[PDB]
Amino acid sequence: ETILEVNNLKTNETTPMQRLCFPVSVQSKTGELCAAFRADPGRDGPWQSTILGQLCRYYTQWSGSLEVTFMFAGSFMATGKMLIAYTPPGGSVPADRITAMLGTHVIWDFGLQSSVTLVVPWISNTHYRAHARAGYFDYYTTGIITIWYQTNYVVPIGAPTTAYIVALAAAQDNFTMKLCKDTEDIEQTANIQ
Amino acid sequence: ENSNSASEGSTINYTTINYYKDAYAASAGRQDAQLTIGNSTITTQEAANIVIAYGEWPEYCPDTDATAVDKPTRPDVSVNRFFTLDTKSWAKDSKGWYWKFPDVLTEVGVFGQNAQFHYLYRSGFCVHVQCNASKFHQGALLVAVLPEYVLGTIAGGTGNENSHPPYATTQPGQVGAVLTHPYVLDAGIPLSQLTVCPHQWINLRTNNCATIIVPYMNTVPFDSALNHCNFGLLVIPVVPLDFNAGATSEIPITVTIAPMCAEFAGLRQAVKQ
Amino acid sequence: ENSNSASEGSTINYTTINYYKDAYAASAGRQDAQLTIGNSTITTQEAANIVIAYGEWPEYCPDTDATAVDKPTRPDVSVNRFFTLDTKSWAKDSKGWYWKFPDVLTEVGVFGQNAQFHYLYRSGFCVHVQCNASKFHQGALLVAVLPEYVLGTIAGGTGNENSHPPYATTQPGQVGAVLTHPYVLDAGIPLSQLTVCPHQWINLRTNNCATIIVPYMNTVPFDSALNHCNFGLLVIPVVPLDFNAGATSEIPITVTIAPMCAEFAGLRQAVKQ
Repeated sequence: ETILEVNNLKTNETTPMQRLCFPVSVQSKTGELCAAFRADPGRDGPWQSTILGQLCRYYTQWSGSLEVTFMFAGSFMATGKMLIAYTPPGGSVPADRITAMLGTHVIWDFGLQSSVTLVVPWISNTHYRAHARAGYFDYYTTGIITIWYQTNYVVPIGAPTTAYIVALAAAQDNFTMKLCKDTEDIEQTANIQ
Repeated sequence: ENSNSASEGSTINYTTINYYKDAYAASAGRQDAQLTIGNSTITTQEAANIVIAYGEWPEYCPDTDATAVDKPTRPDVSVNRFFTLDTKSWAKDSKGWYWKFPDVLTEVGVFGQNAQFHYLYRSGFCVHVQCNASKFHQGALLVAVLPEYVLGTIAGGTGNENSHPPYATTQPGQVGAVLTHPYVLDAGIPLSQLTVCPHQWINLRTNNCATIIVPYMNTVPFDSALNHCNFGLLVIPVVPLDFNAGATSEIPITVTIAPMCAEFAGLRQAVKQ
Repeated sequence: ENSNSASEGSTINYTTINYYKDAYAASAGRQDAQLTIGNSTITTQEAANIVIAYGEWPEYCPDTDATAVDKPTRPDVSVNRFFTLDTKSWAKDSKGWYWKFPDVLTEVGVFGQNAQFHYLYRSGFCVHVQCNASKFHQGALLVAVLPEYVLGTIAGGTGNENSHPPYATTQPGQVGAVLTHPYVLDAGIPLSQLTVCPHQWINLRTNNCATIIVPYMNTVPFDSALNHCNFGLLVIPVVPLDFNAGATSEIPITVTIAPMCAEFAGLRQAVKQ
């Protein structure tokens, strides 16, 4: 289980440590979207920081059920529940929460459990799956993982009004790979002296 | 003597005198774990014992009670799952909220499109009320289930005018509606006795969640989903939430319900209302 | 030696020499009633023997061939029934008509709304072609089923221009479309050899109906209903209808199709196209 980077921005490149956590704060409106990212591990994005992502670059086709674990680093007096959903391919990011309930979602509470394990099921029109990218190969798109405020993030007097959640990702027992391949990440432009 | 009386269906026998051929003309007579998952859904609601309404789990229709000749449809996975409705916000001036079932789910999901294509309807429901507050807050909610909840009006306040509730009041939808007179429940019936119906108290110093398993309660095996609303859901705070300044002022309430064992019959063209 | 070759799934064994550890590097080797009712529907189509395509009845997906972890939905009654599409009209200048499946049923009925809510798709189909004429008429039709029927263009007629068929041509809907070059089937393939695929002749002096039971034919157990069209339906008159003046000039053609053993998976939000 290695740290998945959900927060990756163009303003975080100067301070790379801000990239491992995404904030959670009290909201004025209920049902606001917090984080959304694609579930394809071998694709440019959040999944490149995962040891699974770097080992899925050496292999083209991959099939199996993944898992994405979240961890709440906030205080002990912080209470709230957030919806964590997975949308099968063919849609965009769900506009509101009423469209994100129709997928496979889990309800997870801060004040009770400090960690949640979301199991992304294997839904595919093929036994295996190649690495999806822009243009013509996007037909392998895995889905979209979203995180929604369900109730709110409630804080008492004296505790901080902000909180940070760390994302963690791994693979299940049935995850397999094949068709070994060169990797895109490493680049040698000059002789090593 | 064949029994044409009205008690024939019961398993209890009485001693009753009859001077005629019809048994209904006789006298009265002397008497002798877990991780709840609908299909793909999960909630956190804890723990252990939850309220089964009237001690019966939602089940299918027995072959003895069903007069419909056609074979009903049972979309197990696509129908029965947790549906999260719109969130509310608790305020110090708040009164209550009431939802009608199965009004809220007619516009949502596959369950909504099958209720439109099909004439009859049968299902059980699972109600989950969701509220979160810190250990410095305080308050109490009452979550009740009232079979056949009528909405009465104020008769203009003089009592001499005949007024009926509009369609928007009796068919709220997934957005619910607010009660203007919680004490009489806008039915003319007291709130103090509301706990006779299945209920759970949400007390902010004990439990943050409530769960009520509601079976299918009707005089007929199958019913129409669009016309007839079975039971209401009342969330009425008995004790107002009170918090000192500086804490979180917005305390939301979320209602996540799921159908259980839904049977549909009488396929036809799409009918909205 | 574990078999990594491409023939491992077959039940036929060959004698093949291999000098390496991988079996795919080996040599080629030497070789060794009725009254059809879907749920509630009836047709009249007669009689006795009808064409089963490739000698296989539509069935569910075996547990060995299904990689989907989720449990599929099987709305037996609401999905599988006869659906009557729009009627055509035969004319002496007519050429042909082609329908794409399951394009026609995506907008119709419960089957259409489930294909929108669900990602994957599997079903078998039952095609019924309907044509009526008196004993004084004459003519012949050819009803064929072509798995993976591509639509080629004329390349502008010079052949040097690259042109692709529009979305309205490749996704006709329940209204079908007409062929501008029946001889090449607009695929570049002859009409004379069209009977290699499952076919039935409708001859006005013999039979007024045609029925083709089509199984699910794809390289994958489940497929997407919106993107991928499985097979086409071609009704091309080989012999033009000819009738003397005074008879009925309008001879309609009706296509009534039904799905068989439809499984849906991957529930999601509504997606039109």
